[PDB]
Amino acid sequence: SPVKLKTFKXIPM
Amino acid sequence: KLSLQDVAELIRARACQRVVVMVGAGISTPSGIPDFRSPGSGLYSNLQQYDLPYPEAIFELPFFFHNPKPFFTLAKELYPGNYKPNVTHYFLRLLHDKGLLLRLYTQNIDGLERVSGIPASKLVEAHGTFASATCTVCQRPFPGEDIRADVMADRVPRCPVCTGVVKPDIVFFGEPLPQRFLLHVVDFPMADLLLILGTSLEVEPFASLTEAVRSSVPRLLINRDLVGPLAWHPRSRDVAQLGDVVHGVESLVELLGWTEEMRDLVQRETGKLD
Amino acid sequence: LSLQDVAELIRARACQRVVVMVGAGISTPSGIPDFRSPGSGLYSNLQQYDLPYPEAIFELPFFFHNPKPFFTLAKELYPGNYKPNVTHYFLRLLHDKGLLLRLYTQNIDGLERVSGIPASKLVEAHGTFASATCTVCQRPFPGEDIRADVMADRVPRCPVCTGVVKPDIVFFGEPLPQRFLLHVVDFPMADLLLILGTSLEVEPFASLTEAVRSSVPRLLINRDLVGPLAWHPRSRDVAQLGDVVHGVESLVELLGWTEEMRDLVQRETGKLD
Ligand SMILES: [Zn+2]
Ligand SMILES: [Zn+2]
Repeated sequence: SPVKLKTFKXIPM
Repeated sequence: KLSLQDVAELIRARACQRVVVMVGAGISTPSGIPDFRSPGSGLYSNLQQYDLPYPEAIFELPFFFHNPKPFFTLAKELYPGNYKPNVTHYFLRLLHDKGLLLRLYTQNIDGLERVSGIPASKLVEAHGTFASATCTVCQRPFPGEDIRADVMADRVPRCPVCTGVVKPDIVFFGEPLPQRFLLHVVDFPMADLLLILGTSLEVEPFASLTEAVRSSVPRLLINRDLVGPLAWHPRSRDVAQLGDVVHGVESLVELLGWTEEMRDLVQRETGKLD
Repeated sequence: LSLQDVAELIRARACQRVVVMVGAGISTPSGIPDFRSPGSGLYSNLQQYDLPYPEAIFELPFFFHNPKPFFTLAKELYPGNYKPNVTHYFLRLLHDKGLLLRLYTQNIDGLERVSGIPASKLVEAHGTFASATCTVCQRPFPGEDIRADVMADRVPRCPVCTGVVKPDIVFFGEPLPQRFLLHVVDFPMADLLLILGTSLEVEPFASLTEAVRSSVPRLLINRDLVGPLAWHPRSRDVAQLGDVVHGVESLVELLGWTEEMRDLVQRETGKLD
């Protein structure tokens, strides 16, 4: 659960 | 391997007739827009009043339903007319006028791309825009102008038949990307040159689109440093115009020989603007 | 309310239980290219293996697909290559004086132990090269055991199983070490929060900045204002913005520790080399 690259993403779909 | 001089000559020789551009917050900050409120800024101080858990909470939908006042505070700033487009947005307007622009994928919600005169068809506002809105209940479409009065009066738009909140078309955290984003399938293989202007590329699928172009296609990075998949996976014909964004665009315009034609555009548009 | 005031509090042992949260900010003065920046550094070397993206080095499925990129990085950061800088020893001095309560670090360089800070005083939140665990054997091995294979561009294998021996690093998606849960105890009892060179981008780490009680002052020597310190500040917050090394040095002088500091860095550099 450390520095998960997708911290916050506006999902494309 | 390749220089900005070489790219200018190619455009000048119409070798690159179908340009796809990818712009970010880098091009808006010369216009004074605090797209991110991180530094100490007027827009920053106001949003701390609402006691948000974190700065990106305004973009999250569930907090909005709890309290929509912070998001519209942000909207009140970015609504067209407060800020002006800078040379970058007009450089892309010139790119369109000459018939070279294929599509402009933008990460910004300021809307200056359309303000500068670039048609919506040539444009993909990838995170949304304040030019339209939809009732959160009836899902009825409204133009931006319709809700302008209420936004500028620190009010919360309620629609006519619903009396429910009228949220502008902004892609909130969790919302699917705009339908127009799916044009990347068509545009990117057909592009002959990729321009990236002031984009960190730390967010995908934006970053992923840098590799979509053909191996012949050169990629121009005018960002202040080399970032995104460009650094990890560069190409041979890539050109990195590193440094301040406006400086790079100005140099490229000079190398293209359009400064004369450029000055006319900024003038006639500044007149219409004010 | 100001940097001297914090120094005087420590100087008078008014702040007797200090919790510190450091990031890759204090390592880069040591020469460590932890950031894996686009310029000269490991970046080009790991590009040989054709990673899908730089952060793919810390994925479990890719590592199982191809573990050579991770071990390439390991060879660099593996202990005995780089030295601790002034920051790491300033915190060692804070420990020796009995002031340090815990040091929560986001770094895998291991310089904190190199600088003399005991493992008990340390929560290496992203892992450490002090141990290893066979991916098949599930047997724990000391750090030194795999040094020969790692430093020889080889891939270590467990003795009985002959399976890959992955250092104890927290790969992307793996749960943080049990040692992380000491944050529940430390932060309420802490007497002062020190923040040195951490972006505070990681929200599980970042959330702990507000964990301390409102009486506790929070010292941010990081170059810029970030995280909950910037977004939601308190009255007792102190931001010693600027270059990390200079900020720590100023605090050492303001503590009246410059003489003792020079003594420590010198004799410790001797022990190492
Ligand atoms: Zn309505
Ligand atoms: Zn084994």
